[PDB]
Amino acid sequence: LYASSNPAY
Amino acid sequence: KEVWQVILKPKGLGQTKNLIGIYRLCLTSKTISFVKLNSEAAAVVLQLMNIRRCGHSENFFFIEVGRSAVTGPGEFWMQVDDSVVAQNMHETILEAMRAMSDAFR
Repeated sequence: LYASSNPAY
Repeated sequence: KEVWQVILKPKGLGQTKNLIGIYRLCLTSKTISFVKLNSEAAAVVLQLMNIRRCGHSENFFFIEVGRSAVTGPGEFWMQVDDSVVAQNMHETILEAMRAMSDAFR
């Protein structure tokens, strides 16, 4: 799995 | 404005909200809309700001959504044709999220 956190959350 | 055709899986909010099958996922600079094929109404319109995480694994793309989303918290899993399409979705949506946070500065 490749996951990114949302900087605009 | 990107549009992808995806299969929404039972996994997560798909089963819970009966959002399963072929959808078009439409991206603006602020929202993602899920429209069932042949429907004239968006089943759900998500704000990018209420998405916690996104990512992919081979030909699967996921969105995890937070507590203020229109759906409430949970995950969407969608199958596409291959990992080239899934990576594209990841990179494009990530790009829009970064554009959103940088627009403030």
